[PDB]
Amino acid sequence: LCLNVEVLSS
Amino acid sequence: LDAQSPAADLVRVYLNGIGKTALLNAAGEVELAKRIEAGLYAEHLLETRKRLGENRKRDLAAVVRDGEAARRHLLEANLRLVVSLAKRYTGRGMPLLDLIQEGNLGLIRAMEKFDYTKGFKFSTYATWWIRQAITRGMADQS
Amino acid sequence: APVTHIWYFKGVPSRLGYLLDLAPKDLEKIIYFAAYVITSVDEEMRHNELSTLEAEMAVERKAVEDQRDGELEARAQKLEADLAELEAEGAKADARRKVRDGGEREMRQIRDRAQRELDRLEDIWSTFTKLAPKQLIVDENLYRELVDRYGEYFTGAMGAESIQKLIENFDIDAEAESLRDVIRNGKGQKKLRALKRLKVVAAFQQSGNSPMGMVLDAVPVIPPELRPMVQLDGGRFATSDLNDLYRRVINRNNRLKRLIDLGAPEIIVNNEKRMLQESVDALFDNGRRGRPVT
Repeated sequence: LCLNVEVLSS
Repeated sequence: LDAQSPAADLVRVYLNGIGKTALLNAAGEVELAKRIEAGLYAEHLLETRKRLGENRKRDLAAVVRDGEAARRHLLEANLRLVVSLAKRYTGRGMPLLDLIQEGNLGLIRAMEKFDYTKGFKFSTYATWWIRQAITRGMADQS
Repeated sequence: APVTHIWYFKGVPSRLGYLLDLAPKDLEKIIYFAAYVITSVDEEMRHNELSTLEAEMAVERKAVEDQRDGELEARAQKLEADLAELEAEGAKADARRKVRDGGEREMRQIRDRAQRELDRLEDIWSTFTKLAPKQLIVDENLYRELVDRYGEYFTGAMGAESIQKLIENFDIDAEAESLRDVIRNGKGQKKLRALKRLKVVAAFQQSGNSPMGMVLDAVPVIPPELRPMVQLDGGRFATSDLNDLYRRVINRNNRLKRLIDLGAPEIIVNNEKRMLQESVDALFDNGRRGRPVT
């Protein structure tokens, strides 16, 4: 759905 | 402001866009055919006439513009017919927009490769071509 | 053909409406190709010749008035000569009044048409001098007249790309500062709207992103397993309709590509773009607005 879901492991 | 409003039907937009059409009763359409023929002829000669540096390149330009105007007008004239033919074959689960788009594609494929050749009303030819195009569309949809 | 994300121009609040300070009616008309929009205008170069533009406006009005006067004088002379002829023939006053009314109505029609042209020019001049972004033009004839007459300064197109160009050309920090200044003042009525718009704009600025994410050019498709494909006893396709919606979108895109390759007037291309936008809105959501597909 174009929603860039990052993870941010940092 | 932030008040909400209802949507608009797509078909009604088409009707509003084509309400400006005014059929010529098929009488003067022969003049439009002659104009488009002259336009194609002028374009071809200009392409060939690229070599000559004529003082008057505006006469060929005028013929070309007349041809383009006539082509646009005659294409506009048959939108009512194509939408009538499209609506005549509805109810098969295919939205009217797709059918009318297919009809427009068939029409543009037809009239731009049509000559009077002392032929009958071009409306019959357009009806035939758009009917074939929409039938093909339905068949390929399956 | 660029498209817009259904979740925004239909959401309440409509993020686009607040960010671009447009009413929902105007925004939806723009998206579904109902009225043109003026994107950018080099108001300075028009101002540098605003006096010259007014002068040419005056001289063209003089020319139209001059042809109007010629027609009025010619027709008045014709009517007076006809009345003198009828008097010479000694006809009844009924014929006199008939001819007089015919000529008077013809001259009234001539003056009415002249005033039609004059008010047309006045509308042109008002909408030209009194012009700024976010303006709308409902009737296509007026926009055609504008572009044919004054197609130098303002560039305006109807469709998603119009919004994309407007937003990318638009700046956020200046609007944020202006809204902050307005908030620093009172006037609660407009102050609440200023607060909402400032909140949205500040969120945009802090996000570190750009609004250009609200106009898509490449929708993705989920893997095939998520939309499992099922074969019945006869091998019929009865799986999730996600395949159906993707079929519609792909088919319409290919029709657009083929049509633009073949060449055709603006009406069909615009209608086809509208159909594509409708399909994408349906795929990202069915029944959000309008009749859901069934």
